[PDB]
Amino acid sequence: ASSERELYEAWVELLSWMREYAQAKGVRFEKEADFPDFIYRMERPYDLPTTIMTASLSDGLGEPFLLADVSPRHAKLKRIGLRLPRAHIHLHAHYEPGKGLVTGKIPLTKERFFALADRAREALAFA
Amino acid sequence: MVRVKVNDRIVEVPPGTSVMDAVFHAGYDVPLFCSEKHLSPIGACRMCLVRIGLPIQWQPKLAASCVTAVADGMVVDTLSDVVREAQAGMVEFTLLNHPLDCPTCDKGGACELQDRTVEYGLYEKYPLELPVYTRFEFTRRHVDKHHPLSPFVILDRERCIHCKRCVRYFEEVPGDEVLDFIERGVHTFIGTMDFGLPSGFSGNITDICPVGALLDLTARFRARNWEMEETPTTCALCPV
Amino acid sequence: REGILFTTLEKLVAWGRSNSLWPATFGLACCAIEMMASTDARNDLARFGASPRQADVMIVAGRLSKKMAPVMRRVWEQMPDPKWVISMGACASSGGMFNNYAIVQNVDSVVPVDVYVPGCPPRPEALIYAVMQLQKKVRGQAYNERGERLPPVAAWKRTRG
Amino acid sequence: MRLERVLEEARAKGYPIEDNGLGNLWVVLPRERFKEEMAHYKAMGFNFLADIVGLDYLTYPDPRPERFAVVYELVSLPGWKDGDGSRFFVRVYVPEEDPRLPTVTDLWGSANFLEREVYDLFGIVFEGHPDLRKILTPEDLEGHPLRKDYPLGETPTLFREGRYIIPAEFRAALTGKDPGLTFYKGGSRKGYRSLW
Amino acid sequence: MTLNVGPQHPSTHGVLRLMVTLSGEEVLEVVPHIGYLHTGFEKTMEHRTYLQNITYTPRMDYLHSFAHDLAYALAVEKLLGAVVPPRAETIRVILNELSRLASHLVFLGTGLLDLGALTPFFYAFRERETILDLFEWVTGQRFHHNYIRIGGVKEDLPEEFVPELKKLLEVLPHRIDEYEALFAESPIFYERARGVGVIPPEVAIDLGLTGGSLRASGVNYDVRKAYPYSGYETYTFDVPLGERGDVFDRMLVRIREMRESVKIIKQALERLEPGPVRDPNPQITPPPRHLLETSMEAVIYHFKHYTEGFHPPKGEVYVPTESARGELGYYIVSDGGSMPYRVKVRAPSFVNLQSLPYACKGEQVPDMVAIIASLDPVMGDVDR
Amino acid sequence: TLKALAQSLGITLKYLFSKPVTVPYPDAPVALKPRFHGRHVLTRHPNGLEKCIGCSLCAAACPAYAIYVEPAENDPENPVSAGERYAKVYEINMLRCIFCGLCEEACPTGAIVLGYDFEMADYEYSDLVYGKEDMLVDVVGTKPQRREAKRTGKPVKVGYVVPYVRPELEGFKAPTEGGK
Amino acid sequence: MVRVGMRAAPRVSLEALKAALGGLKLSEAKVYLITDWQDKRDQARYALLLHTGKKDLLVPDAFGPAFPGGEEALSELVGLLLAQGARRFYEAVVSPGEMTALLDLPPEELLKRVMAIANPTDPGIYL
Ligand code: SF4
Ligand code: SF4
Ligand code: SF4
Ligand code: SF4
Ligand code: SF4
Ligand code: FES
Repeated sequence: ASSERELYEAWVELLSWMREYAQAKGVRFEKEADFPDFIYRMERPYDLPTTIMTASLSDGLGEPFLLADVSPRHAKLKRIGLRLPRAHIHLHAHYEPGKGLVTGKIPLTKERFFALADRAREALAFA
Repeated sequence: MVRVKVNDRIVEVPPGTSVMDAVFHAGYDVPLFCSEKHLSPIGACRMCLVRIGLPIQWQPKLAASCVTAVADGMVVDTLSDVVREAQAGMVEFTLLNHPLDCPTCDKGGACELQDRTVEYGLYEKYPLELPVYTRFEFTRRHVDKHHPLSPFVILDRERCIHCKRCVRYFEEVPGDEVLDFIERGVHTFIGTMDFGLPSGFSGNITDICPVGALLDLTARFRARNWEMEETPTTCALCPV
Repeated sequence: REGILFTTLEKLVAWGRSNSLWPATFGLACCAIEMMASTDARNDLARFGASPRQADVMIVAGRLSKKMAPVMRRVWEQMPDPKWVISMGACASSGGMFNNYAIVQNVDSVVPVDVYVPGCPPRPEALIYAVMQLQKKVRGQAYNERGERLPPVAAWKRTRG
Repeated sequence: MRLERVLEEARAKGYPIEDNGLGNLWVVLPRERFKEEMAHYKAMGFNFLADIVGLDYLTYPDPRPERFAVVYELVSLPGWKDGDGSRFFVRVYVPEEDPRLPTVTDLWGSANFLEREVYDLFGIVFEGHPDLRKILTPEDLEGHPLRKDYPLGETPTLFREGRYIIPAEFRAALTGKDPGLTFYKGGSRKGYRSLW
Repeated sequence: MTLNVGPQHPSTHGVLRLMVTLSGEEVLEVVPHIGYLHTGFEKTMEHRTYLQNITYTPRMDYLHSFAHDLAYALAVEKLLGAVVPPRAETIRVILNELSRLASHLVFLGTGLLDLGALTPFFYAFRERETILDLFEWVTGQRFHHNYIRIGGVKEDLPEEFVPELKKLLEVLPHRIDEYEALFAESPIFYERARGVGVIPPEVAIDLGLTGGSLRASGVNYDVRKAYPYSGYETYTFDVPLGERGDVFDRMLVRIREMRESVKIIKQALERLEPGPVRDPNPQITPPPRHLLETSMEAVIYHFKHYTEGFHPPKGEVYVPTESARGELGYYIVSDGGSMPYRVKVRAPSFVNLQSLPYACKGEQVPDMVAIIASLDPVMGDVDR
Repeated sequence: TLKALAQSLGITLKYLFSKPVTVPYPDAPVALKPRFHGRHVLTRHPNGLEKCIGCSLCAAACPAYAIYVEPAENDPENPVSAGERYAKVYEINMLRCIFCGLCEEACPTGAIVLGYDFEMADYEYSDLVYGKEDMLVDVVGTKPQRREAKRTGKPVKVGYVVPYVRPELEGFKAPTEGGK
Repeated sequence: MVRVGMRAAPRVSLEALKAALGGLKLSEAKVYLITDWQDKRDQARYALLLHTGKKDLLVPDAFGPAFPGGEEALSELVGLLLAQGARRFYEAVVSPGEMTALLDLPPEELLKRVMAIANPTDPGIYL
């Protein structure tokens, strides 16, 4: 559906949350990758709310403890995922209309994410 | 010497020969990622796959020519419709999760992936049919990108095709396992818990990498491979 | 007397020349055919002579072969003095797309260039721009990128010899 | 029909026959039989002499019999007396250390300028020519430009602050004997052909 | 009097140098001297991609350039075994013939001026301008258009090209006739050109004068007919001819060629329906620009194609084509490299010239000018 | 054939009394076709981000070798282009340039795209090697044009008009048609 | 081929050249000026290769305004070629990087490269 659009908007949202946890703890955030379908989009039109495909939270050493990504505008079975490096931890965010952003049947709130990020920093982050 | 015939031509070739080398020795060719000069072949990237006969008696499944020994009076097929189809296939599996960086990639003009892909890839299916480059229409593997491993060495985990070349190298040649794969399946990636990239030999992996995963930081973003004037010389820094 | 030394008189003659600028074409390649278009639209210029003797402006239009250089040399020398050189197109101006044994890699080697006109071939209206350049150049109305005012005649600046 | 009479003649006398499936055909005569055989060729009804094309194979990846090879193009005009439309190449290899070859000037006056060009650009001297004068390359040019051992003669293309490009050090494109930028080249980049 | 008609002066056209061995008002023998335009493509092009060369192909015969484009494109396609789409082929015949009308328009413009007088250069120039506007419309360039591709052609035709080709296809029949009107009934020209310029067919054949200055002396050979290529095999096609080769007949033959060319333009214009425009084989043709933002294979192939280019099989190849100056064709030796091993260009204008010491032998001096213009050389093709 | 002299004159007469043909550049602006090959332009995305990711494939595509691109790494805080890479130097020697547009055609991001300007004739060789900051979509004029327009303070008028600008030039403002 | 002079030292090189030419008549000689950079003669350096036809002579890059009092040296050089009746002057353009390597090559090779790249030039620009 046009759920796609609300998904990209929500993706922008999640990025915002990453940036915040980043400043809060004095621990590095990084924009990893932009959209090929924007970069290599030439004259072609681009309506997406941002141009950004991949991001992360890195420790002092720059090794990431948290990773986050959204599907390109043109891919089938669109998802946004989360991955914890080294920990074999994979999470899949969908979007149910009216409810909000969900992992399967479980609502994904900002809070849930901040807790996951702190556990991540304290466990995984080397410095 | 052991008598081998590759495609339309015949070669003398010493007994312990890799089928790949008997191939190339006959003046032919075959995709090559995991295996490396001075490195253990392990049929890993599975690029070098060819056909072998031993009497006309063809073996059932394909030999990785890199990890196959050669036997006396042996036949090797590299141009068959089925072989080229298979080669194209492995190439497509490799290209399956890749990042899309060529214009912006430092591995630039000379990438074993780029060149192997353009050599052997997209086998001819049968007119001016309008064909598709890409079948897979799902989301790619996205990981950590542009990560400095040492003041001299940079890491893109997305580009890595999981040949064994760098880790293999570290254990075999210098003997410092400061690099190895981490998780498994498609999730697998290069990382280190020895942070400096300690070895005084660390920069060679930059040369070995068939792709741009491992690049040379001192020369990052300077010019494209073709664009340099390249001056072959000898290093006067020490007596070797 | 070269058009000089009364503020009224020199300006007067200098217009005379700029607006009179009398092209003597020196065709070489496809560029010459792109100047034969310029012949159509033209209105201080396109009467010729054609004979070199009779003209101020030399238009080098085309690839100038190395064997061809000493020729163009004398044609330029065999022009009356208050004379200007326009260099037309890439082959003339620099070595162009033919970078090699055959062709002069800048015509400025053999004849003093006044004005350069890029393109392969340049549109004719660009050559009008160049003769307006050279028009306004000999009026002493012309400047480079460094801030400097440009002399009416280049080849008032080379040592002949 | 006059072409068949050429091939049938070449097979008996042991003349090798080259063929590409593009529709182009060659006949290589030895040096000896060349002058006379080709005299016989004009005599055979060959109106028109199209080309003399000089070839320097020095840098060609595979070896050939001799370094330079010349190809003449003989034809019989289709709209003339009885024209087949029979056109074909006759190739003659020539030694590096012996750039000799008889002119067909007597036969065709076409042979006049073309053989001179092949003299200018390659060192090849054509016997019996009315006038072998240098044709194309500047009077005081030394040597023979289009033979491979002779520099293309590039000059750097020029930019702003100490910035240059040396084309031959800039070139992305590879020749036949070029390795390429990886460990080797296979496949399409060792040569490719689509199958119709 | 060995009179020395110089390199560029006095109006010996296109930078030729002529040693007219001449006592009196006749002409003994002209000893021709060329080489003044020698750019050295055959070497330069050994240093360019097969794609890169397509920028160097139009540049030799700059009047009928697309005949270069066509010949080279074809010889390579053949050599690498590529399949050219029908609409591309049709467009290539249209452009070839339109470029021919351009070239011819030029030839007779200069001819009429060269001896005789000034006026009709301008009308030919007007029609040529409509043609050049057509070329600019489709290729973005006046000439040297980088359009034809080894697959096919660079991109498709815009909306506005069709309407404008018709306009000129409408005026031209009346128009070509107007040029003809002045000429065929030649007032002075008849007593100027009819006698001068002797061409025996046998010597034309002996010296190898192929280029449509051949049919003016009564030999019937056209490459579009004798050795058909781009589907000229399939057109309603008239080949004009001359009686005894003089200046006059050559001169009118090409004018007839212009209406027949226009008839080919109309004919091909009729047969044109929507489709794709170049051979999709990625080895041959760089990927579609839109999917550079999606496919891995796309990006790889884009990068590779525009840097290295492609490698045709080891082989030699040649294909013959018809320009407005005669037999044209590229002899391409490929070594399986990204750049041709060697490209020798069969230059029609170069072989056509062996018959000028013959042609203007015994002719007048004022006529020795006219007899040159009548032979229609282009020096870029000659020196080269 | 005596009659011809007469008819010859006649047609010319017809043509004298027919007045019209020609365009008086620069006083009347030349009409250009939309695909014409002009002064190179670098283009930007809606974001304002430059299309140029500085990959120098325009330069590799170049038969005249007229394009020099020194590459560079994007600054996370304040970015230039959409990748991690952009063009630190873009020089084009107009004098070296043959005007194919193989650069544009090679260009992966639709960065390098030939423009509409032809009034670039200039007095000095090295003034003719254009840099990036002479080529961006925002710029209106050629070098001598702009320089005259500053030393005069009289604004630039280009001597051309087009029916419209191509999709690939998006952002490039030009005098068009009666669109204005 | 002989090689005289040394890089970047105008007056010594000029005095030595004056010594070496002698009563040699130059009417059939060809004079090649080797330089980097077509446009800017103001900061230019110049090396010279003289092909007399009966023997060749190399001078490194010691000439031009690039070095102090160098301009007057190049000017007197060309003047002196002109006096002995040299006529045919040529200009050769090399990369700056080339210039050192070029003159360390063997005589024959260097000379063929020079004749291949050299552009006919007006002697007057060096006066
Ligand atoms: S690793 Fe090779 S294929 Fe991948 S982006 Fe870099 S150059 Fe392209
Ligand atoms: S980083 Fe490179 S060398 Fe190491 S396994 Fe990955 S692809 Fe092979
Ligand atoms: S600049 Fe272009 S149009 Fe002019 S002579 Fe050179 S190739 Fe021909
Ligand atoms: S138009 Fe052609 S010559 Fe000019 S920069 Fe582009 S590729 Fe090079
Ligand atoms: S203009 Fe295009 S081709 Fe050139 S460097 Fe920029 S993105 Fe790459
Ligand atoms: S090359 Fe043999 S499997 Fe990697």
